Amino acid sequence: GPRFLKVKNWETDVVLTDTLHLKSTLETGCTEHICMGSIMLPSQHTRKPEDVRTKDQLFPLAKEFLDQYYSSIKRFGSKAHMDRLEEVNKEIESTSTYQLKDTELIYGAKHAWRNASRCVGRIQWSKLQVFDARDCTTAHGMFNYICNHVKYATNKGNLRSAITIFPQRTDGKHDFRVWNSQLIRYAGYKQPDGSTLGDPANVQFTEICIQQGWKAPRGRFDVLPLLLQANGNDPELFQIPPELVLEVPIRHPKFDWFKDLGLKWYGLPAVSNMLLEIGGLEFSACPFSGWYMGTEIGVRDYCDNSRYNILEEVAKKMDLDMRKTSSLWKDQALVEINIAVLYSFQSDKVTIVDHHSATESFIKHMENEYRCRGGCPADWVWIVPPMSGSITPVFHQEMLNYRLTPSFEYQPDPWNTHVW
Amino acid sequence: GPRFLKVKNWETDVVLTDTLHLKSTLETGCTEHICMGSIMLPSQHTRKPEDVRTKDQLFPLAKEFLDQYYSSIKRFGSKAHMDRLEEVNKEIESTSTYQLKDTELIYGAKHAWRNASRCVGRIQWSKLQVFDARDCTTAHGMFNYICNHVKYATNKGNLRSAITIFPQRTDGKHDFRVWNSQLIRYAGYKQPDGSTLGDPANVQFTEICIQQGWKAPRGRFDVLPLLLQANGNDPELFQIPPELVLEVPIRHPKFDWFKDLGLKWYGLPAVSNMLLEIGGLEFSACPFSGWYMGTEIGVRDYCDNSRYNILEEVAKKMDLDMRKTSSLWKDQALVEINIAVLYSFQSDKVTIVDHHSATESFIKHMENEYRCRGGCPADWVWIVPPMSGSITPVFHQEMLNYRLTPSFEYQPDPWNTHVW
Ligand code: HEM
Ligand code: HEM
Ligand SMILES: N=C(Nc1ccc(CCNCc2cccc(Cl)c2)cc1)c1cccs1
Ligand SMILES: N=C(Nc1ccc(CCNCc2cccc(Cl)c2)cc1)c1cccs1
Ligand SMILES: C[C@H](O)[C@H](O)[C@H]1CNc2nc(N)[nH]c(=O)c2N1
Ligand SMILES: C[C@H](O)[C@H](O)[C@H]1CNc2nc(N)[nH]c(=O)c2N1
Ligand SMILES: [Zn+2]
Repeated sequence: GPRFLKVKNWETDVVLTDTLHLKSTLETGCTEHICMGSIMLPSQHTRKPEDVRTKDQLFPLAKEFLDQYYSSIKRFGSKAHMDRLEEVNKEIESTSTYQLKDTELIYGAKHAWRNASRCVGRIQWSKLQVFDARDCTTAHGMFNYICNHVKYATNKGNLRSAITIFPQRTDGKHDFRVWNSQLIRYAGYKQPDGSTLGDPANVQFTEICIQQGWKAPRGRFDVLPLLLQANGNDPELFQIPPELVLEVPIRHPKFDWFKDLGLKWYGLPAVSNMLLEIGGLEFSACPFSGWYMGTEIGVRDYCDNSRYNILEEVAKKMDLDMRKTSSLWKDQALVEINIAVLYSFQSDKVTIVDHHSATESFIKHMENEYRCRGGCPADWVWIVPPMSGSITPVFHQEMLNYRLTPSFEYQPDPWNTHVW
Repeated sequence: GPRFLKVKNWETDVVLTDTLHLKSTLETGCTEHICMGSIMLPSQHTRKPEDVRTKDQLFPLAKEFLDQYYSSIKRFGSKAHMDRLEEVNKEIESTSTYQLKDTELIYGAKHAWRNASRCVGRIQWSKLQVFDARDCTTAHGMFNYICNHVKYATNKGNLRSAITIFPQRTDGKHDFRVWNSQLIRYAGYKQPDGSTLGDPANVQFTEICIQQGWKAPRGRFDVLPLLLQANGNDPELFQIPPELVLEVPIRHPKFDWFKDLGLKWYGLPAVSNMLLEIGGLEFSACPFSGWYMGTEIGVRDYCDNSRYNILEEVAKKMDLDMRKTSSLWKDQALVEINIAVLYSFQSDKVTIVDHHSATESFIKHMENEYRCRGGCPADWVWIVPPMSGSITPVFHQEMLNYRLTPSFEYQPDPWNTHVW
């Protein structure tokens, strides 16, 4: 179409028409001569470590959001709409910023998720619990909110999606940041013997903690301490209450020897290093959580070469023919590890979804979004699971990727800027 | 870089600099606001079913190629170069087209493959056998060349890459087309009982053949007849000599019951429906072949829902728990089917490569191409295998995709145009 883009499913031949892309103003990183679809950080809005948006750069963005928000409730042009535009406008003029009402914040958070093109679990987007932490002023206050978020979200295993929003960035005053990449994660330690204990992905953070006084248990699965930063002040260490950290011992439903591998993982995945942008406002500390898709742990966390990298050990115990890759011993061990993960979480009755169920519901979500919103931004490279790709329905689904706002963006690691 | 694009491997942290993209003039389908990286046919050059390039549209393209060809041999600007440019130019003026010398044709074919961004086996690109069939004038002549190609390429199981190039398109005279999607493929028949015998992907072609007199054996693995079109004349049916069609009975190295499934596949993959473009010239009939990557058969050909779709049967025989997707019975059966395929071809000593070995050599190829050519166009969506994606090195490799020429493009199915 000369404006209406079509995406087809090559497995079912269903074709959809996308008009929603016409509302994108942000750049993807691609040009008519080159495609950057497989670049992790095409740095098209990875949040500038620079200053902060100015009054002139903030009102247009603030206005774009309100127009969008009010059109949502079918009140575009209303007095309320125009009244609100004048308030924010006048408010930005005097304070160089503005405050979102509670309703606009909830709408913005849900849509940041709704617009997350790399997220396969968006069918859940409208069911998000928003915790307003904008009145927080210290690291102890942040610790409290986080513990409450973790308890709520965990819900004794029956996981519930949630996000806690700390004060937005200002200019000078300074901002809030959760130095951890995820609320709950395991430490990593580079052994002197060239070995690496724990999660290799968290070695640089583990060092920051240790230097701050953390008493690393020097174990394989040590839950890291929270390193919180409020109002641009130095970060502070806090130990999330163990009773609040739900974990699952990994065992196999057929291989009794699997237990002995000593594998375990935490049940609540919670991202804490991203930035939430709503109406030109930037919320640099907005930890959010949902639940795991089995492959995140079984394929990536456990089998990534630069992660726990457990394929050999498992393969050995299975007495596999690891003399040639053609035996597919890696693939075979990979399937068992993922069967163990699902079986375990399900046994402990901790919420989790397998890549088969997760991808099918995403297709349903896409069809829903095309019907009611005119489209759905999706990043194929990220939506397709790291194992058994073509046996899942998303592999055969063409997807259009574009940037819509509100949204979640990436931001510089706090220790690569924060002074002192 | 303000011109030098960088691709990184997130598993090894190696970063490469791409300058080669600066030589792309063709469009990818993406824009700064939207990415079409997962669209199968972004119709950016899927060969226009229209007329044919004119003299004015042909010389610039012819010139671009020669300049490229002569720069290859480090003779840009030479007398030979300029002499050749004037010949082709003058030749296009009188005949409205031109003829590539043997050397330019071989260089062009190898580079069409070298530039194939969706191909994971390009490390082999410089080792291609080029068969010049430009003197062919009838369907019988095409049949002969094809049989010879198949015999050469097959080489009794020790497969060798090759391509046979029939006469280029002209204007009126008319062109050559191999109506088959691949030289060797199985027929498909829609059963009256809603069933579908054979390969569902080939049902429409099987009908064309049958209507042309083909005596379909109405079996599950019936090698289709060749339907050749020379000089725009109606296509003619030919039966490739069975002794020339190498096939492999699929059996498992542990499950003796696998044999009984009656699975078999042919050893030579040969694409015959694409169009080769060199110097503005279009070779609408240029069948090419190499060898299989295990997953093409085991994952896609056998397990695609719209293909043989054999996951249940296999799963049943394995006595798997197919009551819930969480058991990963599909994944488990998928690994065994692929172990069977590799084991079988290897047993019969027919060339084949597993996704692990194939993807690692592609990484090596990429590193080679960045060193000597300044880059390598790669389509991530296609390069990453349909199973166990993240355990292969290409999954963690960022790839830049752009169109370089010479190249292989798609073209309209011959029966959707050819009259009579
Ligand atoms: C309801 C359950 C949910 C599931 C199963 C789910 C699953 C996923 C998965 C598998 C990924 C890939 C993660 C990776 O590869 O590292 C992902 C990415 C993402 N999810 Fe979801 N998600 C859910 C809820 C949420 C929530 C509550 C939010 C936000 C409010 C969210 C925002 C995102 C974002 C921003 C990404 C992209 C991360 C990036 O770009 O680095 N997800 N999700
Ligand atoms: C030497 C062994 C080779 C291997 C293992 C290999 C493997 C592959 C694989 C796995 C695909 C995916 C096919 C699909 O998903 O349908 C592919 C695509 C492709 N290969 Fe190669 N290849 C090889 C040789 C060749 C040769 C000889 C040529 C041409 C001279 C070639 C040209 C291409 C092209 C054009 C595509 C893209 C197809 C499309 O866009 O639809 N390949 N190759
Ligand atoms: N299923 C989840 N897991 C999850 C989601 C997102 C991420 C973030 C992955 N970020 C990768 C990345 C890519 C590029 C640059 C950077 Cl800094 C980071 C991690 C786990 C959920 C997390 C919160 C809700 S669901
Ligand atoms: N390994 C091979 N297999 C193979 C390569 C390419 C194709 C072509 C796949 N085309 C898919 C497609 C995609 C979009 C539109 C159309 Cl018409 C067709 C098939 C098998 C080789 C074939 C020739 C040499 S290697
Ligand atoms: C290089 C490539 O973009 C990178 O490895 C991507 C591929 N797809 C992914 N998909 C998900 N869900 N998560 C990831 O971290 C990645 N990594
Ligand atoms: C929709 C999506 O682009 C499509 O299913 C692609 C994905 N990757 C692929 N990769 C290869 N090698 N072959 C294919 O046919 C496909 N299909
Ligand atoms: Zn793109």
